[PDB]
Amino acid sequence: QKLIANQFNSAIGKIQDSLSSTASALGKLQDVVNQNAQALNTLVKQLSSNFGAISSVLNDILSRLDPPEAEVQIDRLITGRLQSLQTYVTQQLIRAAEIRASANLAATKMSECVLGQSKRVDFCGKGYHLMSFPQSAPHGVVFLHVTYVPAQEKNFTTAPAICHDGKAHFPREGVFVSNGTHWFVTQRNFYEPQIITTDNTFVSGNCDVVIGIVNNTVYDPLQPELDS
Amino acid sequence: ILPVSMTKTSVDCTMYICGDSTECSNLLLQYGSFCTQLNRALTGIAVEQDKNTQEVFAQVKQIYKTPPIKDFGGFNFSQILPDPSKPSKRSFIEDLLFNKVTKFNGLTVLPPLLTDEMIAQYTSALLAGTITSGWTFGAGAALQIPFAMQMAYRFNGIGVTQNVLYENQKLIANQFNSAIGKIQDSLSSTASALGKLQDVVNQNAQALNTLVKQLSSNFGAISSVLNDILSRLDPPEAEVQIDRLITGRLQSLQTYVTQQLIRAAEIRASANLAATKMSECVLGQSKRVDFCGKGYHLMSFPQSAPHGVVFLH
Amino acid sequence: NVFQTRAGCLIGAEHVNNSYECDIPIGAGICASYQTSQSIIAYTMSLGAENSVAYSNNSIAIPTNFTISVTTE
Ligand SMILES: *[C@@H]1O[C@H](CO)[C@@H](O[C@@H]2O[C@H](CO)[C@@H](O)[C@H](O)[C@H]2NC(C)=O)[C@H](O)[C@H]1NC(C)=O
Ligand SMILES: *[C@@H]1O[C@H](CO)[C@@H](O[C@@H]2O[C@H](CO)[C@@H](O)[C@H](O)[C@H]2NC(C)=O)[C@H](O)[C@H]1NC(C)=O
Ligand SMILES: *[C@@H]1O[C@H](CO)[C@@H](O[C@@H]2O[C@H](CO)[C@@H](O)[C@H](O)[C@H]2NC(C)=O)[C@H](O)[C@H]1NC(C)=O
Ligand SMILES: *[C@@H]1O[C@H](CO)[C@@H](O[C@@H]2O[C@H](CO)[C@@H](O)[C@H](O)[C@H]2NC(C)=O)[C@H](O)[C@H]1NC(C)=O
Ligand SMILES: *[C@@H]1O[C@H](CO)[C@@H](O)[C@H](O)[C@H]1NC(C)=O
Ligand SMILES: *[C@@H]1O[C@H](CO)[C@@H](O)[C@H](O)[C@H]1NC(C)=O
Ligand SMILES: *[C@@H]1O[C@H](CO)[C@@H](O)[C@H](O)[C@H]1NC(C)=O
Repeated sequence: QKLIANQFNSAIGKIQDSLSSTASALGKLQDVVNQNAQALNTLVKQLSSNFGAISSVLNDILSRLDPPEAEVQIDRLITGRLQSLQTYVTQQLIRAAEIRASANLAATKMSECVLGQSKRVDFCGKGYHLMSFPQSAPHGVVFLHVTYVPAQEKNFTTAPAICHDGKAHFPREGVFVSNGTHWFVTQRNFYEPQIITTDNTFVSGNCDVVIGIVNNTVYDPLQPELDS
Repeated sequence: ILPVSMTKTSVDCTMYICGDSTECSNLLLQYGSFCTQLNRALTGIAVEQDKNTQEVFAQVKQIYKTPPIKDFGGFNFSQILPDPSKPSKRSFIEDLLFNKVTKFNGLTVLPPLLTDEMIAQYTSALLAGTITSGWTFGAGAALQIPFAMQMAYRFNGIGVTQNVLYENQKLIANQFNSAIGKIQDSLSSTASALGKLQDVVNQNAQALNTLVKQLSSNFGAISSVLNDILSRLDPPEAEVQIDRLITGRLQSLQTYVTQQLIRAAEIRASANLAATKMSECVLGQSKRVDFCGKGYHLMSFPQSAPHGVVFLH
Repeated sequence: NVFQTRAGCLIGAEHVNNSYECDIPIGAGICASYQTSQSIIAYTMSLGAENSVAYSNNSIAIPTNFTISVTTE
C-alpha cells in the first residue's frame, strides 16, 4: 500500500507538468473550439462577398439601382447568402454528430470506467484499469485513468501441469512456474510463488495425455496434520 | 471485414471549376471562401484518414516478430504468419485479399501515409505478439508465455476449465488448423465475402466519376467547355454564362464534399469499431457476447486488406 | 538539393538511410524531421522500435513488480 500510495501520488503530479508546459494535450478540445469560430468567420466573411451582385452591402444596391433591377441583384445575394447558410448549417449538423458520437464515448467511459471497473482492454487506457477520475474542461471532459502496468519480468521454466502419482494436477488460478529447481504455482499478473499443495491445484485426468507435463511432488496440506 | 480508411483525396477548388482560365478565375474570387472552405474540409478528412489507420493498426509499442522456429503445440499459423518470399511480406491469406479488391481534373489521390508493407509489419507484430505473449503486450511489455499454456488462459475466460484444453489439445489443433484452410477456400471463390471493403472502394470511385461527368454538363450554360463561352461571346455575356457553370460546378462540389464528409463519418465510425475490436478482441479476450463473432471468443488474428482490416475470430 | 519520393518531388531536404519514429508524416511512409549544423532530413519511418520476443514452449515470463501510471484521456 505504501509503495502504491507514492506511485499514485507522484503520478498525479506529473500530469500537472504535462499540462503546465505543453499545448499538445488539449488539442482535441482546442481543435473543436477552433472549427466553430473557423466556420463562423467563414460564415461572417460570406456577407461581404459580391456573389456576382453589384455589391455586398445590401442597401448599397438599393441606392444605386431602381428596385426592379435590385430585385434581380438581391437574388444573387440571397441565393448566395442563403446557400452559404445551408453549407454552414450542414457543416454543423455533420460536426454535431462528430461530437454526439464522442459524447456517447464519454457517456460510456463516464459510466463503465469511472462508476465501474472496465475489463475492456485499452478502452480505459493502456494497462489494466484500476479506476478513473473525471475532470471537466471547457466543452469537454478529461478522464484521469489510474491504470496498472506490470514492470519487472523474470524468465521462468513453466509446465502446463504436474504429475504427482500419475494424476495430473493443474493450477486452479495462475501458472505453474519454476526458477529451475522447485516448482511454484503463482498468480499470473504478479509474482508471488507459493508451494504447490492440493488447494492450489485441481486433479484432472491422468498423465499420459498432457503435452508438456513435468514430474514433481504436490504437497499435501493434510498429511502433516495427521501424524500426531 | 471492416472498412478502416477510405481513399485520401484532395481536389483543386479552383481548377476543377475554372479549367486553365483566368476569365473564370476572377468570378470565383467573388464567391470567396467557397474555394478554400472545401480544401479546409476535404483535408480535414484526408488528415484523419491516417488517424483511422493509426489508431486501428498501431496499438503496439514495438514491432515484434515471431521466433525463428514454429512449434506452437500443433497450431499451424504458416497461413497467417508473413510470407518471407513475396517482397512485400503479406501472410498467405492477405495476398488472397489483395487480389480481390482493386490524375485528371485537379482530382488527386493522396498516398496513404502507411504503405502496405508498413501495415503488414504491424499486423505482423500484433499477430506475432498475440501468439507468444498473449494479451500482455497490450498491458505492458510483451511477456512470453507458451502458446499452449496461453489457450488454457483463454478457456478460463469462456468458463471452460483448462483441463479441457491440454487433454483435448491435439484435437483442438486439428480443429483449428482445418478451420483455417476453409477460410482460405471461403475467401478464395467468392467476391461477395469482401463486399463491404469492395463497396467502399466502389462508393468513392462511384462518386469521383459522378463528380467528373459534371464537367461535361451545360447547367443552362450554352456549353460545358469553358473555352467555348469565352471565345464566341463578349465578356459581359460570358460573365453570366460562366456563373451557371461556376454555380453548377460549385454546387456540384458542395454536393460532392458533403457526401465525403458524411461517408467519412461513416468510416470514422467503422474505424472506431475496428480499433475497438483490435483493442478488445485481438489484444485481450472479449467477454462481450457476439462482439467477437458467433460463439464464445478465444482470440483473434488481424489481417490487413486494402483500406480495411480483417479479423479471424 | 533534391530528393525523390514515393509521395512526390521533395526539395530542400536531405535523404537519410537511417530510420526513426515518424515525425512530420508526408506520404508513403516518408516522415520528415528536423533532427540532425542542422537541416531538414527525410527518412523512411520505421514503424515503432524493433523487438523479437524470446519464445520457447516452456518459457514463461511473469512480472514481479508493477507500476501505476495515471494517464489522461
Ligand atoms: C528458487 O526459489 C526457491 C525458493 O525461493 C529456492 O529454494 C530455497 O533457496 C534458498 C537459497 O539459498 C535455500 O537456502 C533454501 O533452502 C531453498 N528452499 C528449500 C526448501 O530447499 C531455490 O533455491 C531457488 N532456486 C534458484 C536456482 O535460485
Ligand atoms: C516423470 O517421472 C516418471 C516416473 O515417476 C517417468 O516415468 C518413467 O519413464 C521411463 C521412460 O522410459 C520408464 O522407463 C519408466 O517405467 C517410467 N516410470 C513409471 C513408474 O512408469 C517419466 O518419464 C517422467 N517424465 C518426464 C517428462 O521426465
Ligand atoms: C502448416 O501448413 C502449411 C500449409 O498448409 C504446410 O505446408 C505444406 O507442408 C506439406 C508437408 O507435408 C507440403 O506437402 C505442402 O506442399 C506445404 N504447402 C505449402 C504451401 O508450402 C506446413 O507443413 C504445415 N506445418 C505444420 C507444422 O503444420
Ligand atoms: C517495485 O518497483 C518499484 C519501482 O516503481 C520499486 O520502487 C523503489 O524501490 C526502492 C527499493 O530499493 C526504493 O528505495 C525506492 O524509493 C522505490 N521508488 C519509488 C519511486 O517508490 C520497488 O522497490 C519495487 N519493489 C520490489 C519488491 O521489487
Ligand atoms: C529471458 O531470456 C531471453 C532470451 O535470452 C532474454 O532476451 C530476456 O532478457 C530474459 N529475461 C530477462 C528478464 O532478462
Ligand atoms: C519444447 O520444445 C523443445 C524444442 O523446441 C523440444 O525439445 C521439447 O520436446 C518441447 N517440449 C514440449 C513439451 O513442447
Ligand atoms: C544510403 O546508402 C546508399 C548506398 O547503399 C548511398 O548511395 C546513399 O547515399 C545513402 N544515403 C544517404 C542519405 O547518404
